[PDB]
Amino acid sequence: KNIEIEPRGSETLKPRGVLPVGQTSAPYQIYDAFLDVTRNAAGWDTQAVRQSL
Amino acid sequence: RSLEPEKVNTIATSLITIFQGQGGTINDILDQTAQLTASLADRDQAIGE
Repeated sequence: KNIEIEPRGSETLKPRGVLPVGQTSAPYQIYDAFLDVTRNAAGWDTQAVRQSL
Repeated sequence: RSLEPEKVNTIATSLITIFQGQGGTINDILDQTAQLTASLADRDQAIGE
């Protein structure tokens, strides 16, 4: 993991300054992605899906 | 997130129910509405007047 900074604005961030929570984002985890795919696909009625297609 | 099983299953079953063996019905709808709308549009000037 690593932090990426995109600078914006004309004001200068003083030392010991804090970026607000609204200007920061958290990653979408790979294990979260795998969990989503597997849990969603486990509930699929694949016979109905194939028949509908 | 769009692959939620409930919505997928409901949409699939509903599509099966709606469109099973309805090809002839939809063909008849298309033919009849084509003929009716063409006949109506042939009187475009009359409708405007």
